Amino acid sequence: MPAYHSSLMDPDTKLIGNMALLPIRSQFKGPAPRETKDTDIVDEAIYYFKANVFFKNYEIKNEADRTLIYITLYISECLKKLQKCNSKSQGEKEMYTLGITNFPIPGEPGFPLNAIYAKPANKQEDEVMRAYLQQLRQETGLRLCEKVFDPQNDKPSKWWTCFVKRQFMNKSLSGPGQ
Amino acid sequence: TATLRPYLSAVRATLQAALCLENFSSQVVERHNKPEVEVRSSKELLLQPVTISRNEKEKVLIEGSINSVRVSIAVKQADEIEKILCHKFMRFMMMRAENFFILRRKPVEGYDISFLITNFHTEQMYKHKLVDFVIHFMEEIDKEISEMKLSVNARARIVAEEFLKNF
Amino acid sequence: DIAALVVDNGSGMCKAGFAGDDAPRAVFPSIVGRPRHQGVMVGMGQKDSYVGDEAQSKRGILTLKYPIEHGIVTNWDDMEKIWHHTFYNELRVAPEEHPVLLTEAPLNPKANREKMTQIMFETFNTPAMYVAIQAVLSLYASGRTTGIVMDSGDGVTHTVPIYEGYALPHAILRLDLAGRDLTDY
Amino acid sequence: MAYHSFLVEPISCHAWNKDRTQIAICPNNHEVHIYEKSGAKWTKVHELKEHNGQVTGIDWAPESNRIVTCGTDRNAYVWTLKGRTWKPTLVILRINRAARCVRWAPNENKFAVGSGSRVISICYFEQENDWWVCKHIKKPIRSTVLSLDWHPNNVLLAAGSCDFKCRIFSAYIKEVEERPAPTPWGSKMPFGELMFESSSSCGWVHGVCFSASGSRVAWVSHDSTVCLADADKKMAVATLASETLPLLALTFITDNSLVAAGHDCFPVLFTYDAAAGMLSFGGRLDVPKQSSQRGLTARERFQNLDKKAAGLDSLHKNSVSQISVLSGGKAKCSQFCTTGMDGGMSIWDVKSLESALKDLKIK
Amino acid sequence: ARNTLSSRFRRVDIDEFDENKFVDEQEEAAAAAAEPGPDPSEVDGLLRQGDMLRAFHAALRNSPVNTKNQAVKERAQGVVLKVLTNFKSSEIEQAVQSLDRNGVDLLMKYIYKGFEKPTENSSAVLLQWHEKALAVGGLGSIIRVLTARKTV
Amino acid sequence: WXAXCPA
Amino acid sequence: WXAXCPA
Amino acid sequence: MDSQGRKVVVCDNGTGFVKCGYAGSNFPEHIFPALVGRPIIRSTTKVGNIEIKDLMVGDEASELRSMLEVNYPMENGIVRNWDDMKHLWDYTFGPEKLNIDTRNCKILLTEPPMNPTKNREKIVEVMFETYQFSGVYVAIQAVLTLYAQGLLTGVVVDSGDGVTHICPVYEGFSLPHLTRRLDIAGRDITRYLIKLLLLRGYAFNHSADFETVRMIKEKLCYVGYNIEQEQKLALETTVLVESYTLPDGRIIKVGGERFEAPEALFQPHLINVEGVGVAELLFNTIQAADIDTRSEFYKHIVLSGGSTMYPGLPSRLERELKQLYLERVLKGDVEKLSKFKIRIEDPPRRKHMVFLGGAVLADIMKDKDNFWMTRQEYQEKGVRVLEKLGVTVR
Amino acid sequence: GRLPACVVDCGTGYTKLGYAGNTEPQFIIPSCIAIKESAKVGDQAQRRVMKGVDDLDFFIGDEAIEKPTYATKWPIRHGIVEDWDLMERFMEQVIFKYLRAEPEDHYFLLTEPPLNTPENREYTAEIMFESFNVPGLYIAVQAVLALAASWTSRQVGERTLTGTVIDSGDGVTHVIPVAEGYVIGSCIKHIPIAGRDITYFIQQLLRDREVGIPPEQSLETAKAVKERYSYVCPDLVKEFNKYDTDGSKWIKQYTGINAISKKEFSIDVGYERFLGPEIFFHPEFANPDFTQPISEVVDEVIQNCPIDVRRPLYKNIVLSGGSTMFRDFGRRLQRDLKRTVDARLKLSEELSGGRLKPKPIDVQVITHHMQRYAVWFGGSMLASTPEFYQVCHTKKDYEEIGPSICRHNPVFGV
Ligand SMILES: Nc1ncnc2c1ncn2[C@@H]1O[C@H](COP(=O)(O)OP(=O)(O)O)[C@@H](O)[C@H]1O
Ligand SMILES: Nc1ncnc2c1ncn2[C@@H]1O[C@H](COP(=O)(O)OP(=O)(O)O)[C@@H](O)[C@H]1O
Ligand SMILES: Nc1ncnc2c1ncn2[C@@H]1O[C@H](COP(=O)(O)OP(=O)(O)O)[C@@H](O)[C@H]1O
Ligand SMILES: [Mg+2]
Ligand SMILES: [Mg+2]
Ligand SMILES: [Mg+2]
Repeated sequence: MPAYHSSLMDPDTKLIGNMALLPIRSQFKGPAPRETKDTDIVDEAIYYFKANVFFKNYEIKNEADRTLIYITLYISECLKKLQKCNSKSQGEKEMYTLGITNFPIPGEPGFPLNAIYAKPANKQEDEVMRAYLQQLRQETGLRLCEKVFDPQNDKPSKWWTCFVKRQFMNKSLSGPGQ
Repeated sequence: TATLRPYLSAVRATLQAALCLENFSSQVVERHNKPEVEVRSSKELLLQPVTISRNEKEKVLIEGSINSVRVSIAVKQADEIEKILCHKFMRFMMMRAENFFILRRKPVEGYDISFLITNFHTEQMYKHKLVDFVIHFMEEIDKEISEMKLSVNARARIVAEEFLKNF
Repeated sequence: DIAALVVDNGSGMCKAGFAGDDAPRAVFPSIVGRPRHQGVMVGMGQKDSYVGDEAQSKRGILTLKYPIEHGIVTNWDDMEKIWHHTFYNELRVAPEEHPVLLTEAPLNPKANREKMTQIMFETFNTPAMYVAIQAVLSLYASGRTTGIVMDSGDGVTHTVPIYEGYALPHAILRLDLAGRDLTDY
Repeated sequence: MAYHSFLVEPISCHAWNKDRTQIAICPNNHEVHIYEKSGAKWTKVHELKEHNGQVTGIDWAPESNRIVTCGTDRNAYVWTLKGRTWKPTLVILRINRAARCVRWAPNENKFAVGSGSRVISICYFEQENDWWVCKHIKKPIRSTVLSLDWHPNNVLLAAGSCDFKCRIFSAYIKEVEERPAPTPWGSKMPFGELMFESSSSCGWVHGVCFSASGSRVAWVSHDSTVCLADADKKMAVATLASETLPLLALTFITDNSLVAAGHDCFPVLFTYDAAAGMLSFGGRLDVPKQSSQRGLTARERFQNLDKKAAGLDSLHKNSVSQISVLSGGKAKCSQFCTTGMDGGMSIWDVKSLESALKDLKIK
Repeated sequence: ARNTLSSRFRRVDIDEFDENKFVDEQEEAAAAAAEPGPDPSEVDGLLRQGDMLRAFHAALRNSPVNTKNQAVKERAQGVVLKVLTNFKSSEIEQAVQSLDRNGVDLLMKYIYKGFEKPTENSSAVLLQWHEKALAVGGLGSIIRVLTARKTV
Repeated sequence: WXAXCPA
Repeated sequence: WXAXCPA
Repeated sequence: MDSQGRKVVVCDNGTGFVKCGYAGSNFPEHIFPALVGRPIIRSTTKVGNIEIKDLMVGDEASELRSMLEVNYPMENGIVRNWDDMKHLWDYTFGPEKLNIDTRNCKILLTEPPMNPTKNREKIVEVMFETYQFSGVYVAIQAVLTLYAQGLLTGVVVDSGDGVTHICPVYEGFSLPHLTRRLDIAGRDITRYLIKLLLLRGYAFNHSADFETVRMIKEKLCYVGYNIEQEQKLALETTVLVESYTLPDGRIIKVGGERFEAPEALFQPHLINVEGVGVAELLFNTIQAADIDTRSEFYKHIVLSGGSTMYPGLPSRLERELKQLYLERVLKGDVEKLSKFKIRIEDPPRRKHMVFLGGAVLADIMKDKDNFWMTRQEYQEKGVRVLEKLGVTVR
Repeated sequence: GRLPACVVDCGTGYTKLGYAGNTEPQFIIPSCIAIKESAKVGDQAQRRVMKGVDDLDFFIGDEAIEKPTYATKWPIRHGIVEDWDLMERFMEQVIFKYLRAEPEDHYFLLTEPPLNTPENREYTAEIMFESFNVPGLYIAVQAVLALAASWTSRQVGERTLTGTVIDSGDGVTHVIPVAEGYVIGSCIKHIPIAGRDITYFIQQLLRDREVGIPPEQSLETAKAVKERYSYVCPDLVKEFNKYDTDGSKWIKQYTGINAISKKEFSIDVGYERFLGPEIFFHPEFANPDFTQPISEVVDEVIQNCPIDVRRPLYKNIVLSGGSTMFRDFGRRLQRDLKRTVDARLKLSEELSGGRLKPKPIDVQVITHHMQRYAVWFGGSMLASTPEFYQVCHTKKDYEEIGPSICRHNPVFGV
């Protein structure tokens, strides 16, 4: 049975490269519009993450699927750093300084999915994609730092740090297993 | 051994008079390339089947062809225990007939074992080493079967001692 | 045939490679570095544990710790770090697809090889492994099946006599005296 | 003089061009590999891939530079060199079994393909339609046609078969050449005629060859016998029964001496005495070479102590399957090339071979 | 599944009724005038007298290497085997070295035809005969034995 | 080690 | 197909 | 090209392979598998350097199948997926293929016999409304095969990837009551080979692994000749084991399977098809014809289609037909069998006979105006223009 | 007189021994063998040669798991015997110690999965006919006997001979459609994903999260967690959310005993309650080669059978084997099958033009009183009839033809 794809693609959704520039409900700066409905792509990705890591086949159907794939790949990086922390007030700083850290984008060495991701066509699109991915990273880390840390002992719950070894289709934004 | 020396010399000299194999595509079917001694489709590509025997009941039948040789061996079997052991041993040899590339999963009727050396086995593997393997089998099979017989005797003695010890 | 990683990983220096070559692909000192001063220059990227040659080059500001002492693993976290650096950085190969032939000195505590197997199966998920005695491999390398191997590594020395392949396990002499003791002296 | 191993798998057949600077071989698969002599080493320059089964006959026309290849897919191709690539033209053989051998005619106007369909296919060109057509010689043949060699007068054709017989057919095509001149084989030469048919009834015929002057036809049998039929002596047969393994190829280095090879892996030389009508074993051409031994390393000692608990004193380590004449023609040869089932290609020399052995006299 | 239609038309082997199959020719003079081979009475006379070499040569004087009759072939084979398996083990080399190349190429056929129906000690002497005949004639003799089309 | 020597 | 077999 | 500069294209549109070119040509200009793929991610494959578009079609969609989920738009000659077929046709007439302006070209299409009429109607509708071709004709496949061979009589046994059909034709007059259609072909043989290989421990369960098994069946498999002798070879000897290297690197071994997968054409009951093999079906088709045409039908058995390229299929077919004739016509008289004259015409380029026949027919009828279905006739009548061909639809 | 035939159903995770004619297997032991194994060098065929009588120093069944100084080997993997030495020793103690049968007076009825290679049957025939000398053997497919085990729990007058049997054991899950008593073999499906894959998945889940589980029991725990707290979920992501937001109710505790110091360890059973069985409806969780749910495989099985026997096959889907004893397994299976069938029927009606509304296909999944040993009882029926002694391979047949007498089974033609 197929994995969990995103259902946010709209015919009037704009594209960056070949990824749906989906609106996001956040406070950080970025080129994505602001969301009024109660669910953006990041909430959907955090909702589908725990199930999408067990599947081993993921058919890219539209561009919103590519955005959700990126966010699912980045939650696995957030978890690796949140596993080490021991206080939500430190998890937030770690997530901020990780979102700031520039990760490879489509069309550069180190990005795991150059084959199925259209690189930018010029410099302006490159800059817009960089800013968009940075905003996505920042808001995903911000939202996830409130899920990983449970208020009973204020340290990463073992129900979220057990997915550190689980890689989404064995791909990752970091090095090959490092 | 030294009682099989002329018999094995004759068998070896007849083996490298055959085993002069060549590539050949079939005549009775469009594009198949099959060993001509197994299908027996054309009677012009079949050499005379030569038998080399040491006595009445130990022999080698060699059937040559243009792209295949079938060597059937009828081994010495003195009594019933040696017959049972030879049957089981040849059967355990057939079981792995893809590790032995020149072996045959079923012996020719009347013979104990059978090798089928096509031309690919003489193009991709050493020919003299195949001859040496056949002759070494013929040298050592009797010795190995006798050691099996001695093992059966030892097992019988150990079982008897394990029973009569409890009384 | 299958390609099987051979990771000596004796004390002193880890030497890992592929089975079938004539020299280890990657040889680096088995040390783990830890910064012992404050970081003041933010934005340059920092790490909290340097491993191998990187820890050697930056030794001026690190506390080098050997995870193995006298042939025994004494700190398993740093040992896992060493193995991770060997697999994913030096050989750059996925460890969950190749067998692993590790080595251990004779007369070591059984808990050592037990935890070694547990780490290699539950952390890296290697499909198969094997823990061989160092001197036996040393005799393999010499191309003979009889002789007494006298292996003097960096943390342990030991002799193993073998005759026609039948190693005598009652005359294996071990001696905790090797390169590190000489360095301290 | 040298030995070069192109691959470890057998070589089905090979062919050289006019200036003996390029060779076309079969790597024991569908492809044809054309290597070129570059100094002292060989470098593959062309790959010809059109066949469905492995090629069994290649022949290179010197003057026109056209290759002909016949394989076990019942097809034949004529490759011409367009600019930098070889383009194939398909020939319709109309056979229903695998082809076995191909030979250009001396004048490069037609070529003969012997197949396992018990026929010979004489293929020629139709420039009225650009159509490679073929006629069939199929009367006295009862098995595969193994080897072919053309008479120097572009008409007669020697063919060995698996029916134990060597024959001399007449491949006269009355639409590409004129009526031929009378030869000591016969004056009546219509297409498909039978000029000569050996009396042997034992052993297949692996190789036939006409003399340099077209007055003698020699052949080798699986019966270990080498025979020569002379036409100036009422077609008299002189046979020699060898005591070694059979032969597979032969050639005429002079009008009196033959160079054969076979399942022995070394070339032997025979001679013909016309004043008596009998063959003589001239002797082995190759000098038995002493193959140097190598000390074993520890990795290889244990590798062959665990796994398995040169014997031959010639250049080739498997039977020799094809002998061609490199330079000098068949009237006075100086170099002959041998290819066998070990992927090797031995360029021999007649002068050096005659020098190394002083007990060796070439009639 | 299984087939519930008649598949008996696959058992008929039409290839044995083919018209383009290989048939082994034989000469018209060799088919009309059959050669009776050796004279057995002469052989028993030369054996009773006690001359082994001359009886050996009289066994190989003429052979049914041209006929197609099974009785004459079997009788000649029997006589030549009676001569071969009765030599002393010492005089075999001398008898072998007194034969031309065709003599050896025929002796090897008479040897390889004596293995197929052996007796208490026939093969133990035919093996020595084969040893000497191979020392003289080489593998070419065994190949001329294999690639023969009429057996003796 | 645990007893005798450090390791 | 539409009825019988797929196509 | 005709006297109006309008290119006359010929397109075969097979279930397993598209063969397209121009009229009068001697060889198909482009032969590529007819499958449409979409990019997917897999946990066992890793590629990050070859640009993979959101929709790969045809040749590139087969060579790059390791990173795609592929599906055929056709099946059994019946178009199951119309959007994928429209993508395949866009690619066929696109720049990286036959490069034509479909507004000013004629096309020659084909179709198997005994096929639902809505299929042909929708194909013509698509060709006239989407690509807006200036002329379309839909010829019969056996007629094209007999055009390519150069005959007027014969029983075409056309066995493609998707479907096998036996169509006899006599002196140019089509007998449509003898057209038989058996639904076993390359694809069912491939599925049976997948089953047999699964019996050995290899699992080919993905969409891409089907092409791997297809390329295995094409290299190794062959049709037996004397199936008892082939079974004796497979059970007694070991000369039928052959190794094949999958694209990933694994080495599989194929043995008796080599002659068991393609045997499902002569013994359909192996794959749960209740009927007769291609040989028995051919014999029944012939023996259903009038007495005066059987003797000529036996002499012009024309093979066609890729699935008849198995090593030794003509000889096995001939042997089967001779055995059937001996048992069921001569009633067991072996003497008369030598008088029975079959001739199974298997040309060397029998894998593209339909395209060559289409090329010949188009080269003949390019310059006529009563042969092609013109776009104006479509705009005036609709799907009734097909009545020009002889197929009456309202 | 005659003695009852011996029935030996040898499965990957458990073997059922009995004498035909009874109602339940006399023994249900684990399919394991404890032999003495030490550190040796060399091949496996060479270090197995035991001197003297030391090859009889082994145990099987329950007595082989208790032995802490022996090495426990499992000869059967995925239903296919990968080791024949251990299998022969296992069979000889099954015959001479547990059954106490003299193997020359009893016909034997062994079992097999659908895709057992013919060489395995030939080796089994060689073992039973030449080593044990049985007068007759019969190697029946495993799931086809499981159909005749649902008749003891269903009302009179509705015990049908037609149904789709789903046998999910320790090593293999196969689907066999039986119609009117005739095994439709060319439609059988066979997937090597079964109970033991669930146990490996569950232990890998527990080992990535929990702490305190002794290594030497990390498998024995993942069985007690799988066969106790495991159920089936109607939706996966919704269940993950239900566990995340209200963990205090859905997360259970498992308390086991470390059988070296007899202390007690406690672990938390969380997601592996529903992720275990989910590899049935998502086989990619355990083996990335297969990607097809079990409902779709059953639908393909039934849609490949003849047309007029498709509607009864949907009505009597009989579960069997241990791995189908998961709460609400049949319910989710029937729900998915009903979805598929109703969608297909509505599509056919729409394509027809909208004039007829056909009978909705009744889909039923039958759980019965005998599932854990449903195969064996089936055998105990077949091996208790007279006609049984007419379908066995007599000793004469083997002595005449050889082991190739046992080479055919109803999965392949000719
Ligand atoms: N060529 C050399 N000459 C002198 N001393 C050496 C040489 N090579 C290594 N050593 C010393 O021997 C010590 C231990 O040897 P080493 O090979 O590191 O042990 P191991 O094999 O266990 O790593 C090292 O600390 C090193 O300083
Ligand atoms: N040489 C071959 N041997 C056996 N099967 C083949 C061979 N070539 C192709 N096939 C099978 O037949 C199909 C190709 O036949 P083709 O006539 O092109 O089909 P289509 O009906 O699509 O035109 C392939 O899908 C393949 O499965
Ligand atoms: N009640 C249960 N719930 C879930 N799984 C079970 C249950 N009972 C047994 N199993 C699993 O099924 C397997 C044993 O069932 P069984 O039908 O005996 O298989 P086999 O016959 O192949 O050994 C074991 O892997 C076990 O974990
Ligand atoms: Mg050391
Ligand atoms: Mg077609
Ligand atoms: Mg079971």
